[PDB]
Amino acid sequence: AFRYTRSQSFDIFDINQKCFVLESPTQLVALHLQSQKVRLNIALYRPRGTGQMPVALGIKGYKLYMSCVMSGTEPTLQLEEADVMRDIDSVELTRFIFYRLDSPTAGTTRFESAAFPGWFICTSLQPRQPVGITNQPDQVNIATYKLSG
Repeated sequence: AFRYTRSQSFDIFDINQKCFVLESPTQLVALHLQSQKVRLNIALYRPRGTGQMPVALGIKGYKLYMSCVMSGTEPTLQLEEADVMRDIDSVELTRFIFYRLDSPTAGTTRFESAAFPGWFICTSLQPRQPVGITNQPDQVNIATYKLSG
């Protein structure tokens, strides 16, 4: 279903200027720096014939990737010490795949889970909380980011 084409590093902030920081291998938080700002190593993929650009999201320098998985009976965002996958050819591996959705005019971006369509990478309105996923993006959370390579 997806083949690795390349990786590229990006700076990232959410729409309220919170950036990501890695507090442990299991906790990524969004806060105002004003400590270690995280860059994403975004692996981009090509499909073949819910979004426009399939990517994996690496926490640069830490060899960790974002994945969406069921935990209990609820979708959950998590970080996995997972290898760079050349071929995403199983439902299982699609957990790592997000659609990067860019707004042409505004240059903002959202990330929708491929494994959990309708689910979006989000931050709390409050700082110092973990990043998460939601099926109500930008509704009492922020699911909107600004990226720069």
